[PDB]
Amino acid sequence: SLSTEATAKIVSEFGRDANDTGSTEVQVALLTAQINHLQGHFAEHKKDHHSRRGLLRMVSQRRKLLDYLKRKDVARYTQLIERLGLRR
Amino acid sequence: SMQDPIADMLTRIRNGQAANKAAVTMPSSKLKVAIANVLKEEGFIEDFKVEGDTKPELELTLKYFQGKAVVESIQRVSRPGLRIYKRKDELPKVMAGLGIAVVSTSKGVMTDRAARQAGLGGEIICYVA
Amino acid sequence: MLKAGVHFGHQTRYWNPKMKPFIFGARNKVHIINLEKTVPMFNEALAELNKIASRKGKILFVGTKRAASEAVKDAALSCDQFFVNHRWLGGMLTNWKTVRQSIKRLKDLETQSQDGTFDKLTKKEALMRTRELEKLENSLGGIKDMGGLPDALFVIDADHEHIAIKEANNLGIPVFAIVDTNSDPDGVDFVIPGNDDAIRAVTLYLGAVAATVREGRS
RNA sequence: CGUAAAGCGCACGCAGGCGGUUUGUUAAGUCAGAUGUGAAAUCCCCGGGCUCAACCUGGGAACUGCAUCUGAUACUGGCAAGCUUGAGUCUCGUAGAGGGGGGUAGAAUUCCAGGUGUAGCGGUGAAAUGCGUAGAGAUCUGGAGGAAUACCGGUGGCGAAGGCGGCCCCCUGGACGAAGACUGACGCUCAGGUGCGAAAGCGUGGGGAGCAAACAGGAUUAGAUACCCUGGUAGUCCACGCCGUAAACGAUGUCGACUUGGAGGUUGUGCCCUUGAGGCGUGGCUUCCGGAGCUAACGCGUUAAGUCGACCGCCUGGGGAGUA
RNA sequence: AGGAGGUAAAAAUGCCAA
Repeated sequence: SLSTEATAKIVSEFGRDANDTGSTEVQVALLTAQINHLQGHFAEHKKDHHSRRGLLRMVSQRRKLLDYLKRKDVARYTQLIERLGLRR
Repeated sequence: SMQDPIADMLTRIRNGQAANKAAVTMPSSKLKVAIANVLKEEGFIEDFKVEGDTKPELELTLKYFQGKAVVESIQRVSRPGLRIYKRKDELPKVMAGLGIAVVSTSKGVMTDRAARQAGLGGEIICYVA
Repeated sequence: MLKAGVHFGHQTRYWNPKMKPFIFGARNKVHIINLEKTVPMFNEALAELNKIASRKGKILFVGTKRAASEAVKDAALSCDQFFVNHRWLGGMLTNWKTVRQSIKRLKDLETQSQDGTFDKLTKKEALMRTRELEKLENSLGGIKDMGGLPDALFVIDADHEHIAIKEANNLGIPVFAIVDTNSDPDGVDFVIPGNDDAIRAVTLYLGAVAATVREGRS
């Protein structure tokens, strides 16, 4: 679901303030909060191919933002992935 | 994906004549106003206006002689998938002279006849038949 | 200036969008034509047909619509001019070298029946010719007095009589159509916007085109 | 490249290609001038010499090229600071056969046990095979089992496509609307690559009412290894793997911009008199008709097959052959 | 203007070129 309670902690933890729901670092932390969340959902089913496509959009949405941020603001790019534990 | 607003300008011009409209309004530019000068001095249009401050909408004004369009046919040549530049002596000519060809030279956005008389080539933007 | 209490408009949604130069919506969603653009163009037309009236030009009138045929018969003989008030004959102007052959057939049977052979050989077949006559009397009405092609053509409904406007534009004939909002005003040269399904509306245009062409026949 | 040969079944996506807008810088691309060379002959030009011609010769032109230097800076590119209209996020909500999982209900068929009851039933163009006096079929009560969800239901809704229909819960994708806020071009497309992909098949293990390839019998027929009749196994069902094809078809790739209208469907939303099946708007999606235009025509026609732009796929007479 | 039910046993082929 990624409830209104759930996201409001994420935008405060990463944004320039609580009104800054638009930043690159905010959106990536929103996606990794949800990509990790549905890993529990996509274990017992494993054959729901429909809603799996919405996860692959959330993956590819995350991948395009990191490549933008790495091209832009390298100091924060190597700040986020060690704040999240991703990128291989 | 509006990846060429210059071709969008002429396609607004071309469809604007076929629909017998009065004006055609489009987002402004540095290059689009530079082309619209060359048509205005040529008499292909009436005077334009750049309406806006931060979201600038350039508007135009069409011309018709009898019922026919003043612009016969206008088509872009150096498209963003294939850009064409020519020298001074290998400049083109539209309608064997009596059609214009707005070119882009290092000295500015000039006509076919002007930059040949000024003696320099450049980027051939579009022909106006 | 309200010249009379009807010019307004008709057809209420069946509007040709090429009459967007003169429209106005209403409560019943009808397209009203405003007078401020047609009454100069109405007075444009009344001057332009007096220019050809001075040439002693033949002006022909058309339009039936079951309720306009009555005064077109009246306004044509009001000055001197010509008219087709009944059901129009498709191909009479661009094939005038074949409708003249029935005009010549009319003026035989109009002459002989009005005095002479209406009894001489067969009484039943004499009723055949006067059954032939009166249907030819209305179809070829005031055309038999003209001879040759007209010079202009005053139409009261563009949509209904669309054959003639296409027929007259095949030749060099400047036409004059009272147009309704549903028709297309392209073949007509001197377009006149206004209502044409009210009887009181038609007597304005027919009364104006008759009295003006009387002034033009000086 | 709708139907003549040709849009990958559909999607995501790396390399590749293309990119809004404002300012500055550089000057790679590009343009200008000059030098160097671009062998001569040959071609071309203006000339000359063999009686002319072919042949021979003088000068120019050319060699469309690359390299250098000085420049020019619109445009493209590189770099730096932006901006918001492109994309994206967040808040409140709406609609839905979107998906996965687990329950659950009624009608019906078949079957099983019996009650009553009596000679046919069933089927067909007609009949027969079959079934029935061991008591069928008809009827009533009861029980089991599987599969599918009447009515609603509609060119209605949803999904990238395939596809999806009782009801309920749980997990869960996506779209859309209104008023604000934020990030600042983060975009489009996509070879190879990866993923989904009807039905039928295949593998294992269950399930098996109905239906029905094969198969058998009866007819039919010249024959009928067919339609039709009576049966009837695989199969259809479920769980998990595989196959990867369809007239996988609006026979129409994806994205964006622009260009007359009209009648509806569906789902939001604002205002107004809710004052009653409203009135005027403003969005998304969808069906039919039709103008300009286009088209070989038929027809498409703001959801284009119109007018253009960016990338990708593919076609080059028919067969042989989508075969070796 | 709207709407319901009913309505065929099998039946093949015709030389080559003009």
